[PDB]
Amino acid sequence: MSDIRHSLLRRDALSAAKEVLYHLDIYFSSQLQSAPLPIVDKGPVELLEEFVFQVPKERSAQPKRLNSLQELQLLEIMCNYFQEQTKDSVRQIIFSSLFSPQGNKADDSRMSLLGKLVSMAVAVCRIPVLECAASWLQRTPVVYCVRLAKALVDDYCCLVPGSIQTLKQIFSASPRFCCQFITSVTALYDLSSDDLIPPMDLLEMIVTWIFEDPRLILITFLNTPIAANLPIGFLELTPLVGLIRWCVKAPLAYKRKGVGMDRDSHLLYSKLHLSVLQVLMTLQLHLTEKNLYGRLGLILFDHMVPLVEEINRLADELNPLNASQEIELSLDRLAQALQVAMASGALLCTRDDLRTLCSRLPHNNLLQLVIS
Amino acid sequence: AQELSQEIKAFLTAREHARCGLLLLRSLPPARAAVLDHLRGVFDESVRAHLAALDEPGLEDVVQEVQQVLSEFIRANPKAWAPVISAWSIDLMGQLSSTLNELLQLWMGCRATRTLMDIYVQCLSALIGSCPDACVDALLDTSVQHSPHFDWVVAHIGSSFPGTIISRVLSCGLKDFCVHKIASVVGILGHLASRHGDSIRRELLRMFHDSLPSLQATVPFLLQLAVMSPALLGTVSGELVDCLKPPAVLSQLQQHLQGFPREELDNMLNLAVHLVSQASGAGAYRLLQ
Repeated sequence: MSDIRHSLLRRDALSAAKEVLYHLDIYFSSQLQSAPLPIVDKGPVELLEEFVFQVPKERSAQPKRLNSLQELQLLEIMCNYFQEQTKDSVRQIIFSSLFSPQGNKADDSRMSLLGKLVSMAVAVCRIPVLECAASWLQRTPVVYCVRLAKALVDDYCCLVPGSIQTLKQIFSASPRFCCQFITSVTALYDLSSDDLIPPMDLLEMIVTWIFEDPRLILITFLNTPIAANLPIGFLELTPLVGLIRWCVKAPLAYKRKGVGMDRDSHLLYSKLHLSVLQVLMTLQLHLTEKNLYGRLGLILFDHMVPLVEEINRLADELNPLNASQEIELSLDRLAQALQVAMASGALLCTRDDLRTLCSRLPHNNLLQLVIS
Repeated sequence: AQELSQEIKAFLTAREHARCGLLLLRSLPPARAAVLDHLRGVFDESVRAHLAALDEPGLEDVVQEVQQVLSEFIRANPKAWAPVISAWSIDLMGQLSSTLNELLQLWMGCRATRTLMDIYVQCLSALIGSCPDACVDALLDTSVQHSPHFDWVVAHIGSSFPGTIISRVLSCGLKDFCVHKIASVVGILGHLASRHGDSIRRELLRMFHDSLPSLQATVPFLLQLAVMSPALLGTVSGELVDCLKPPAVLSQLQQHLQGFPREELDNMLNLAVHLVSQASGAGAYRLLQ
């Protein structure tokens, strides 16, 4: 590994990165040919940090920095390599080694690169890159998935007007990446603040994606071997919790925050709530087919407790502002979601648990009917 | 997908190349900076193509087209476009300046430079109402590294928008005075004096009153400014007597001055001597009375 570093130090940054990628290809192909489980050694990670993310190992060495033009050359070469890589295991492992968080100062730069690379994958429709990004989002802690989702939403929803259509065309290309992007977006936009309301175009495109094919959200759940314990600190297997939070907290958040645009938002959120309810009813058959009915709950009670607390806080804050209608609508949506989840087995809890959880919420006829 | 890829490859591998860059700007977000960087190469050459023309043609349309594209991009979303384009444009002006009235006339004579100031003007005018700091800082920050070859953009903007530029210029000058550029501050203040003496005098008076490590040096900084620039002391001596007249103001002045050593108080006294010796235009009789 020491010999290659000396040779790469004599090359330009773009050629050095290209040679790093080629050597990683050869090394990982050889390792997968020799062993079924390759071990990511410190050597490739240090090489990627020094020559791809440009983190200087020596204090007194001037860092050769890629200009934006040369970095775009790097992105083009990287996308071409992913498209040309036939074997999926090598592709996924190299994507992970390129973009797995390491807990060092380089990660930020890595994020930017990834936050751009996936964006480029959206523009030219590189399906392998989208699949690798979906796998990364599945295997990455939520803090980086939220950053990637925010970057993608910035590029395709807030910066270029009308470019979101391109992201919409991703739906027929990489549904797994679409589901993971929706999960990361729901993890990002929790409607807690006025700056965390999801973009209007992004909300519309998400609603259209769910309404066209409701099974999209469950695709990961339908394609991943479900372990007994879901890891803590990662994206959820199914973003149903995020959709419930969006649908229930939309009226209060919009009241806290254009009449026709607000009407459009209300209609879109009602459509999303109906689609999520339909997904919940259809979830029972999928749970039964996997012999998981009554054993695994895709909606967790420990995730619903903070939602109820936030609902109570928002209702208390908005009560003096004559927000009774919004509070009633939010409570009705929450009661409907809870009833459908309990009926379909998505939420594994007793009626006493709901009695304890919803005791602090304002009185609602539908909520009381569901509770009783 | 394929056409966008072909456009990317053709762009990465002058008029046609710049139009390819503009199409990528309109279509592919991640390449923006690269296109912007390429656009830098579009502008610098133009200035050379202008400067050599002064010593003794198809890219002016490119500059105009880029200006229309940028104007449309700002008008579509100012909050997201104005800061980035303004910073890139200010970097452009800084670099082509490195590489006051006479310089102003020389540089507005070039079409590319005029377009650069125009896109800055529209960006700030889009950001005056909500948050111009990201623009003004991008100006002020750049003004650090490109003085005195930069000053004339600041002069033009202050002429167009004095109410904030004058205050920011005075604040950054005071900061530099505390730390240690002040000649550039004197030059620009003298330049905008002839047309905005009222606002300059008002801002100086408000800073003087507000002072009554940054707040202790305001009066010595003001004295140094007046001794450097006849225009400002001529503008302010009209109401200097009315400003020092109230007994409370004079008492506060004494109390503030008590905080410095005798070497510094001697310097403060000696500065006033130069001002009242070589400053008064018409209030000399009233001042001496």
